[PDB]
Amino acid sequence: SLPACPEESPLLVGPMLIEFNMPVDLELVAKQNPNVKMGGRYAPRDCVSPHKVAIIIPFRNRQEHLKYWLYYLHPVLQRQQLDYGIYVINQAGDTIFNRAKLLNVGFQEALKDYDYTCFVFSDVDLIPMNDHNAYRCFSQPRHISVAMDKFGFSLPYVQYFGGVSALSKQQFLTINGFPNNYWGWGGEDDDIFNRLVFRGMSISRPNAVVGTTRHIRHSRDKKNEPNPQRFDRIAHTKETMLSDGLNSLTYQVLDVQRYPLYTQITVDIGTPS
Ligand SMILES: CC(=O)N[C@H]1[C@H](OC[C@H]2O[C@@H](O[C@H]3[C@H](O)[C@@H](O)[C@H](O)O[C@@H]3CO)[C@H](O)[C@@H](O[C@@H]3O[C@H](CO)[C@@H](O)[C@H](O)[C@H]3NC(C)=O)[C@H]2O)O[C@H](CO)[C@@H](O)[C@@H]1O
Ligand SMILES: O=c1ccn([C@@H]2O[C@H](COP(=O)(O)OP(=O)(O)O)[C@@H](O)[C@H]2O)c(=O)[nH]1
Ligand SMILES: [Mn+2]
Repeated sequence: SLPACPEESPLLVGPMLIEFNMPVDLELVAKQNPNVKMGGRYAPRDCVSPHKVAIIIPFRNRQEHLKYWLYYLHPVLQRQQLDYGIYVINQAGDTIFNRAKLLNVGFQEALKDYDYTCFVFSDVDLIPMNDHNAYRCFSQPRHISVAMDKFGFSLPYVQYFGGVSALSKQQFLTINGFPNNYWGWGGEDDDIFNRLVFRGMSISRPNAVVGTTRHIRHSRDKKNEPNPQRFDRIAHTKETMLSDGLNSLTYQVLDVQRYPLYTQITVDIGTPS
């Protein structure tokens, strides 16, 4: 009988220095994080966390960003005293990218590993600047990346729900997960915001200082061009969410790799139907 972890972690140091211009060596990060177990799993040795968190990263062709992510997050997530695992959902193939479908795959496959009850959905190029910005679930859906540098350290609009967010297992199931048919860039986070509002929820957020986040500057990805149907799509979420999401999801996992600091699920999610 380990006792419960304190409600807020005593380990946190607050604001942090973040930079992206040095090389990163994941063997060395592994050695700096000796307590992270194979597949990027950690829980505290001294107490039991109520936070059973799968962190889900949609991914293709961003290995350099991913090493920064893992270098910065792993120490922060342990200081937060979370029982967590990292999942990188790698889109097989070279056709148009589908962020939100990959996120659904992540939810469904992490559940096969462990009784996770919280899901964090994080883009791979967003790093929090303050470890008081909690990477776990709340009684309402949680928007985490609230004051990104690239939007002037505030929200680009008050209904913005992109970047990094957290939903409990019950919140995600309540909205039928995320939509599967936003192919290419834009709009799927707005649809997900729509979904939560249509199911009676509201967005919880840390303050702008605690929520300061850095984005790793990068040029445009090929095969994730702006989706021209995105404006039409987000205008119909209430109706389309009933039968587009978790209850219409299929995919084929091609490969699961347990690396020391993460599990990578390589997955064929198809093209538009
Ligand atoms: C529905 C949707 O697209 N939601 C996303 C939202 O989009 C807002 C806005 O983004 C603009 O691109 C920005 C981008 O968001 C920034 O991250 C980046 O730094 O710079 C880009 C350049 O400013 C789009 O240009 C804009 O699209 C335009 O929207 C108007 C109507 O509002 C249309 O009439 C016009 O046709 C359309 N133009 C083009 C060229 O496509 C619009 O998408 O941005 C957030 C934050 O990035 C995303 O998370 C949301 O998914
Ligand atoms: O080719 C791609 C496209 C996007 N992504 C992932 O999806 C997120 C969202 O895309 P992004 O905001 O970076 O697009 P952009 O800034 O170019 O408009 C990224 O942070 C990555 O986690 C990826 O891994 N490879
Ligand atoms: Mn980006």
